[PDB]
Amino acid sequence: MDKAYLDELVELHRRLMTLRERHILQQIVNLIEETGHFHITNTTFDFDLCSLDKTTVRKLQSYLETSGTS
Amino acid sequence: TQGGRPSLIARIPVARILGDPEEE
Repeated sequence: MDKAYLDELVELHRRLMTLRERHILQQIVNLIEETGHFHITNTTFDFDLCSLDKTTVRKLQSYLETSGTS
Repeated sequence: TQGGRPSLIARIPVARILGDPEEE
């Protein structure tokens, strides 16, 4: 087994594809730029999910959970 | 023979995040 990783990535992005918060989206974009791993088009911006690093994926999970002080 | 290994990629037009495609 090993698809586990990819499984999460898919489930994560899937859940986000349902979100409606644009602000949170902006923050994520920065996360992708931080890992300096992505592909920006001269007329568009796209990035692979299976290309990001553990750090990014981790930050994304925390973003959705946004569970800080309670 | 007939496996599966699709690439999960997401496209987000900068015109959405940046909000500056070709002005007006």
